Amino acid sequence: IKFTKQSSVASTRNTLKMAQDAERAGMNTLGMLGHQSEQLNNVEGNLDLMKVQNKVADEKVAELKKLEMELEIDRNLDQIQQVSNRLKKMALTTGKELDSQQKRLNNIEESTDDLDINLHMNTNRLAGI
Amino acid sequence: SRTAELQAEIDDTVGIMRDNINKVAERGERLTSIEDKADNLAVSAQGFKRGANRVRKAMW
Amino acid sequence: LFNDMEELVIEQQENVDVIDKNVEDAQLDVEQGVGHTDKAVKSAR
Amino acid sequence: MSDPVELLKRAEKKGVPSSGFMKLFSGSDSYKFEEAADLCVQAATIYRLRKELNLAGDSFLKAADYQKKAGNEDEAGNTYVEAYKCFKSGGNSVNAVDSLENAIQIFTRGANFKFELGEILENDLHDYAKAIDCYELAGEWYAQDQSVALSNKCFIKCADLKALDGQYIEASDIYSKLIKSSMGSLKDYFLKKGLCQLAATDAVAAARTLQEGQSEDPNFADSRESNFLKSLIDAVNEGDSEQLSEHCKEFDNFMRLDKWKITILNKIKESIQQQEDDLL
Amino acid sequence: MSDPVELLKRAEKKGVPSSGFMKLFSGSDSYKFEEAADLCVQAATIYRLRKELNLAGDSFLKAADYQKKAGNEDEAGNTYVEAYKCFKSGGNSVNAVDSLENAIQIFTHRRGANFKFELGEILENDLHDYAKAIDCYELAGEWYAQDQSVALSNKCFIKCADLKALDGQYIEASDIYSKLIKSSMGNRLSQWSLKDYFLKKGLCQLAATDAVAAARTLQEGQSEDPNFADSRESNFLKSLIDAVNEGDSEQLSEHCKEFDNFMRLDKWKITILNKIKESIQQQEDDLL
Amino acid sequence: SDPVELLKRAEKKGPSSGFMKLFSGSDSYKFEEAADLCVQAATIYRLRKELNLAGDSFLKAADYQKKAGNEDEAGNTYVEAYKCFKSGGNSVNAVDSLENAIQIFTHRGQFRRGANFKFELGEILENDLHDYAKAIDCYELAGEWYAQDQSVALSNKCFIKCADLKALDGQYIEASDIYSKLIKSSSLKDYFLKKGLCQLAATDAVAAARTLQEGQSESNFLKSLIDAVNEGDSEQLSEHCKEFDNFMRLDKWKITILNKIKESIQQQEDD
Repeated sequence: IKFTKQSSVASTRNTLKMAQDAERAGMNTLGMLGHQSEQLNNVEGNLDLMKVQNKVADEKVAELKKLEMELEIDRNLDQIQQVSNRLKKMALTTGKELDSQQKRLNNIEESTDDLDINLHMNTNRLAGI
Repeated sequence: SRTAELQAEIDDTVGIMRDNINKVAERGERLTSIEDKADNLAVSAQGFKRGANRVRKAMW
Repeated sequence: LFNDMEELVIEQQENVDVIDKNVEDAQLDVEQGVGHTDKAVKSAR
Repeated sequence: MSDPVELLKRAEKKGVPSSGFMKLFSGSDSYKFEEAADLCVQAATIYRLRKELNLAGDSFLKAADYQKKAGNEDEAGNTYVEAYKCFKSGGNSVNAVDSLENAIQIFTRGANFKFELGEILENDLHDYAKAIDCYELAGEWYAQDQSVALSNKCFIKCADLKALDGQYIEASDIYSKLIKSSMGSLKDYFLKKGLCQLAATDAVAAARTLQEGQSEDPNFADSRESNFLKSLIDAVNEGDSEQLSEHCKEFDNFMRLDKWKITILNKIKESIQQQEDDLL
Repeated sequence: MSDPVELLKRAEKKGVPSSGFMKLFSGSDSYKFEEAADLCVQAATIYRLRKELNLAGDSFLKAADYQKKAGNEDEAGNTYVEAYKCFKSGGNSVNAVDSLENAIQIFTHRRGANFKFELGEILENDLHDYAKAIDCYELAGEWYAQDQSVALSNKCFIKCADLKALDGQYIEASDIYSKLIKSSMGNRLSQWSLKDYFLKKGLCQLAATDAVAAARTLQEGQSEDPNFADSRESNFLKSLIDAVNEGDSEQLSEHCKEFDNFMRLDKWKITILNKIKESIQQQEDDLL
Repeated sequence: SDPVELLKRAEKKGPSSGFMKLFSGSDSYKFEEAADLCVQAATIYRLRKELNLAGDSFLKAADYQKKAGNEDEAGNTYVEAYKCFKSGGNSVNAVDSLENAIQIFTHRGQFRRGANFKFELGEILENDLHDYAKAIDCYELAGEWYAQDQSVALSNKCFIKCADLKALDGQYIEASDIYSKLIKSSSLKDYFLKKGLCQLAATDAVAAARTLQEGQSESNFLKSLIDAVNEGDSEQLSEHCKEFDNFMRLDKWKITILNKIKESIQQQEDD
């Protein structure tokens, strides 16, 4: 009887351990995802400012060209349950944030290509003046 | 019944995390593409700056 | 799975860094260029 | 490949401003400084190829200086960031700090680099005061950019370093700001706040922090962190350092105390033992 | 659409340098090379539209050569990268290698590292030139360490160390794993790779019959990283060291099976473990 | 403010000769003016919700910008004309709009954006016009461009839309090969199952068993089908399909292919 109960004491301590490892990993994932979200914020912002500046450059260039054991199992399960519920929250959380950032990256990237093209256009026009 | 519920929760969270692995892989793809295009944008910006300055010196 | 949620986001941190630097650099040279064309236009007239 | 030393010598020769009668016939010296900067950049690239990173950083610093003289401050900031890359790659943290300071001054992206400067000051040079300053100012710039997350990482670092440096009240205030910015890490912020308030022998403020966290955040109410902070407050009020140590071991057994918490808890225990001794 | 063959013929005709008496009356040949490169690029684009990828790559190589002759090295590197894209996508790995080598030589003269890593990938997977792939990964990771992309340096060095260990250079792979450990210490973000790095360092050392160094590596890992101390990897490495010291290959096989059941042994580990087993069995045969 | 009048003037203005060429500035400027006039009329139409007229105005615009020598802007205006024509249910001219936009995007080296719209084009060929033989071509060329861009996900999506549709057109083995390439360069269950079903629809059961076995490195229903087919029994299959319909409702594709397999059994019973 006793050997098995020791075996499950081992199983549940190790379970609580690696669950905590999942927990800490998931939070620091979310931390850097916020960090990188805000980084993509400024990427968008400079793209916006450059869009305005390329409008100005377009017009200027155009004008230029013109010009005991049971209890411990129970407690370990308690705490594993707590962590597991909370980790579920963390998984749903990461999925949502990745989704939002994915649309943001797509828009950022299209804007970058457009700005790049406009800059080659203006540079080529300026070369002929 | 508690252990089974905990298991169901863990399996669901595994599913969500596998989805996340797929999403972060797509994100890493996208970020590599964006870094390439941002390098392109930077180079084009230096080029446009220099061309405009040369147009000034040609005119003046 | 979480461990891959940690390592891959690290691999992507770098991409974010280089992107931000290159993009704002491009913005400053676009500003310099727009000013260059503004002074181009003033004396072209 | 060109010899980078010769390139630097030509950059030096071109970088001399036009003096005297010559100034009346030479055009703007800006072009000369641009060309000297380009030569220095070529020398820096060649040094980077040879893995002579400190020399490459020095060449980038010279190029950035010439760019500043040319009126191309933005090129100078970019080149200072490149000199920084060369120096912090070469293990010359001091010149890396200098390069970030010049780049940040030009940029004021500043925040990003001000945070990296704080990191160097903390880990490589152990100038914790300036690292605290760097994190605080970076976090403020982020808060101005409505960047809650980047502001938060800066204020976490600032509060941690302040608390380790004995500035418990200021660290508790920064934890209060983190709490206010995160409402709606939060459990951890409540714990740390109380801990600083216990290191300042301000037990009642810790009790208020506990009550606040219990009332405002249900997740903290039922958390191990809240129970642990309560138990610590009870021990501090009772003047029993051994009970505090027992609570620390229990919390360690279930949730590993990192180095920071250990250090704060040791100081709190030390305070308790001091009033015990002072009463004998 | 213009005939790309005719465009290449015109590019060839224009790309002739001015020789003799004509050189006194002709301006810089740079402009002729630029125009020839433009014609080559147009031919390459037309080939790419036709899915004749290898011909597009060849046209881009010609364009990059003319760009080099024109003094526009940066454009030449870009065009070598395009030639590369055409070659990799056409299944012509050799010309892709050549294109990356020219492009890297130009860029080096952060991005060079990127293309050097890609070159290492081609050498490993398509051409199976493991030695030059090792060289590419080493140099790329070195450049990334000189650029403080710690993670790219780590990815290049894990590739380099894995290839070195598979190639019998166990000591050098162990040294690279020491560097990886030293670069991964104290980061909450590399702790899992840290357990793997300790395990692979120990396995490489055991493949070198230096059980002493394996025991020291395990002790270091147990002392420096609590997560490794209690990990399955640390216990497994203990067990392998113990089997090696006992000269009991069957015990090592049992340990490998036990570790496999809980944590799948990837191919690299299987190879190195089999090498360790063979070293044990050889010592048994020699003792008898 | 009358869009009719805007288009009248856009016709009158959009190549000068004689004294007019001499006195007045460059021709491309006039073509740009006519382009802008048609854009203004098109926006008035879009606001007033005459989408077909808005898209025709954008077509006139697009032709005018490319007559000015603005290929990119022309492509953009063609996409805009497509937005109008698509939102207005006029599929034919919407397909035309994309073919011009793509034509530009392609000749202009913008393959990634080409692909994005190549796929959208294929979607309207498949869903609305039902010209599958050309939707397969679009789904194929778009995925090949995505392959060049190293954006595996989108390339895969394209080749799945290709393979599914080729399995419907009856190119069963080609579909199974596309599916194999979709397994190597990678949901992985469905690729195996679809491959086996297509291969069984070609009356090639040996390969079908092989390809499940390869899938040990859904799959059980495929055995149950390989057995129902290997013993000329279109009641075992018809029952296994009925049973699998409970824990995973069959989509249209599977129903079609499975009916083809059932028929390939019955024809073999009466031979």
